[PDB]
Amino acid sequence: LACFKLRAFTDNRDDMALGHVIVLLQQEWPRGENLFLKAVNKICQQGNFQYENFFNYVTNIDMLEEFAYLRTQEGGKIHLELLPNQGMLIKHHTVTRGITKGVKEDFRLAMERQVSRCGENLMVVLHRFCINEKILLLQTLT
Amino acid sequence: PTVVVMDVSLSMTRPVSIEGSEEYQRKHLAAHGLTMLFEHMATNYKLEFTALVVFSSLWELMVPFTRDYNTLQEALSNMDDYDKTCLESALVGVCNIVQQEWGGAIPCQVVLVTDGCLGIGRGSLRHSLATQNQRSESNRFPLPFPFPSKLYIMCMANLEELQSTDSLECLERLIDLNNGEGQIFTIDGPLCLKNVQSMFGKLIDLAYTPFHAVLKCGHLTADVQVFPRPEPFVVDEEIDPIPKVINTDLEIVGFIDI
Repeated sequence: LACFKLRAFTDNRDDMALGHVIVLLQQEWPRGENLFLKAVNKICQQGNFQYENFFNYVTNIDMLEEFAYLRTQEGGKIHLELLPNQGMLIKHHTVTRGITKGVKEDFRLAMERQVSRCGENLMVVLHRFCINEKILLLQTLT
Repeated sequence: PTVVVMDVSLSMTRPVSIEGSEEYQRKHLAAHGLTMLFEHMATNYKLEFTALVVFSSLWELMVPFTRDYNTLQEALSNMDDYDKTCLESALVGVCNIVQQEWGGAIPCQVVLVTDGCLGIGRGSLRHSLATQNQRSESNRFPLPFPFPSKLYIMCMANLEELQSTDSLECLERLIDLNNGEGQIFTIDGPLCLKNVQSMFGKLIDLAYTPFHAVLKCGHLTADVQVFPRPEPFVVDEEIDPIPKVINTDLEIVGFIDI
């Protein structure tokens, strides 16, 4: 969580860092809402956010709630990508009707799925997201 | 009439703490159960129409004057999301749509329906909605609307979460600016739809009691029986006023020009 906060709060606007910072706010919330607020406000209208490991890795309500609130007029009133593998799909998920209002519906559907999949606890979701990151960043530890 | 505020908001498209009520989306929870927006009219206020509209920023209303709670359930289930989030504005729009659809002069009862979890800063919805302490040139604003209704923002969660999100604080400030539009947020913990139903259950103010009574008028062939309780008025306070009951009897005495 400290590493995610360092990567997100810095001058960079990494989609992985923002998703991790929002997801790492599942450990401390609503007491530790500062990290979630910074992740939500920083990536409210990011646009160029190459992310493909946020839909399944994040299972807490807050992570999807930040994106859902950003989709409204209280989070910049802009379009965003919320489909699975959105970073790679951006070539085929360009600006359309589904990226502003349909994106909000997709975020609602993802939140509904997380509610249905609420059996995955904070520890289980954290372990699964760490495993997915380790698979992705196995040769990118540097 | 009836007023229903279906929170079709992008902010109101996520769970409260961990998961939704009926283990699914807000639409599933709405289908499973609802607030007192329709139960009171179904039980007591029978002569009332409802405008099933799901809207945040614009009057996306398709339901005309009708008492069908199925349409309200479908609209609430259809309140997926939108491009706005503002509780007071949603309440104002719901009241306006209900007045324009169910009846202009028919009273209704609207409430605030939004998530409000935007965060204090550049996107706070209370700043752009609670605007009443200035603008003397435009004092004749939409607030208060031309209909008796107390917009209430629901609150059933922890005190720390309610204070951090500034839900209860903004609701109380809006109530104070609107002079009582909203009950005291005396609720905490994992509470079901009881505080919301209590705050939205004030739409049954025009009920009636289908009872009967009798009277005795001696041994005449033309008697009389008292009617139900009348409407109280300022005539004689005496010790204290109270609602009337079934009167014992009257007496037919006197004869004057018709």
